[PDB]
Formats: sequence, structure tokens, C-alpha cells
Amino acid sequence: PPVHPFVAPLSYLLGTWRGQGEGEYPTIPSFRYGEEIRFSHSGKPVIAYTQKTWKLESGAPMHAESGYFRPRPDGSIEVVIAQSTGLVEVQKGTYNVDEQSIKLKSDLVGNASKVKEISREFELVDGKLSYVVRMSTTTNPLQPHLKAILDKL
Amino acid sequence: PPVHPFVAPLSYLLGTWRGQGEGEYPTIPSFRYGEEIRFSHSGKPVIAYTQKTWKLESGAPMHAESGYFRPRPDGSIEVVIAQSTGLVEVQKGTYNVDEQSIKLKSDLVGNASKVKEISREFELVDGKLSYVVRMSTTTNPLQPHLKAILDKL
Repeated sequence: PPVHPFVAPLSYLLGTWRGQGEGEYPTIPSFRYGEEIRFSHSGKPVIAYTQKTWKLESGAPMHAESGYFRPRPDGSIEVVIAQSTGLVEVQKGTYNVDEQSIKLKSDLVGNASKVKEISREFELVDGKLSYVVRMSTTTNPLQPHLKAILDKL
Repeated sequence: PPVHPFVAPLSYLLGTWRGQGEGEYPTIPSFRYGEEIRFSHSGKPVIAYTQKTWKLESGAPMHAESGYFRPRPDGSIEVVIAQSTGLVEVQKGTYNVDEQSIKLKSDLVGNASKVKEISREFELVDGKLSYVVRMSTTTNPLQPHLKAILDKL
């Protein structure tokens, strides 16, 4: 169907993507991961999101997640995503067309053992999709947990 | 990869499925919908769920949702799903192998305008997958909203 005028300033996300990431947190040593992401649409004011990660050398599947991005023409946007590990998060924030970036803060991270908030910021950088995921836990303050840069396939 | 021993009693869900549904609630007149569902796996103690609906005669896309089912060998199970409309729900309950059924009650339905709880019960009936979705709103009590029966493709 045709791309909806609500999803148009984010038309740059629609495609398939594959890049590399790194994970770290006070409770767990730094590691590296492979990642794939897909943004697609079916003609509504929502975008589908799908993503999985895997061990680099071996290709061994690790996790996976999928959800929905809901940007509107005043600048605001909400993103819901449920995870393979058993979590769900509601994310709200902004998208900026001139910078091709998105900034999200959580309202909710449910069914999590000790996770409080999640930060998700994304940006297009020379045709590449980067993001950071910062997070708080019961006693560790919000800080970077994941970093990845993806290339459109 | 091989089917994980945690997901094995639900091996009957793995496949593609297409059936018909009906929607109804005090605030909206009864309607009928087309629906497709996919359960698949990548070798962990989680199952991926994907589903979309559409207008029957016309094929016009309507909604879509995706999440994860987490059944364990004591009988319990949790299901997280995020929706195209902007909701997320954490569902917990049981699976029974002899009846090929699953019964889920919500712990949480976030980012919803006036939805309180959701009931999701599924069962295999002569090779068909049926379900009901019952729901409460601020002032209407939990009652059936959706009913569908699907055939494996």
C-alpha cells in the first residue's frame, strides 16, 4: 500500500539492516553481538519493527524482539516492543527530520526482574543506523547497556 | 535448530494458520474479520508469535500484533505481545497437553485508553486453533470481545 503521511519523515528506516553491537553493564563484562533489524509497513500510521541478534563467529541465535513505531506530525512518537526474554516496554519521545534521529524514554518496562527505565536513541549517520540503549536497574543508575551501527541491505 | 524441551508440549502450534473471527463489545457493533497467525522458533525456551487481520471481501489490512510465548515444564507460561494500535500486555497462565489448550490472564495492559484486563484462552479442536479474547474497560466488565477459529496452512 502507499506509505502513510504519518510515517513519511521516517521513510529512511524502511528496509532490511545488518550491523554489529557491544553490550556492557556493572553486573556483566563487555561483549559483542551481531544484529539484524527490519522496518516495514502495511499502509497505517504505524511501522512494524523486527530484530534478532546472534554470536558473530558462529551465527548462533541469541535473542530477538518485535514491536511498533507510532510517529505523528506534531513531532511526537510512541514505540511498543515485547522481547524474547519476557519483557515489554512502552517508549515515548521525538523524531527530528533534519537530523534523522529519534529519542525515546520509557513510561513502562514490565515483567522485568530488576529493570526500571530504558533510554532508546537512534540516528542515521552516513547511510548507517546507530543506536544506543541506556538502562537503570534497582540500584545502578541509567547508563549505556547496548551500542550498535547498522547498514541498509 | 532443534525444538527446545521447554516448547515441546506446544509443538502443535508451530506452523502457519489462516481462519475467520468476529468482534463485539458494548461500545461497538458486531463485526467479522480475517486473521493469520505464525508460531516459529529459533532454539530457545520461547516461541515467536506473529498475527495480522484484514477485511474479508476486500483483503484490506486492518491490524497486526507480534510477541513471545514462554511455557516452562511445571505447567506455567507467560506471553508478552506489543500491538499495532500502541498497546502492550503481559499475560500469565497455563498450558494443558491433554486438552491442547492454554489459559492466560493479564498482569498488565499498558498504554491503553480505557482497557483494564484481557483474558486469552486458546485450544486445538480437530486440527483447528480457536481462541477467545475477553476484556474489561473502565466501566464494562470483562466479557468476550473477539472469537476466531484457524486451520493450519
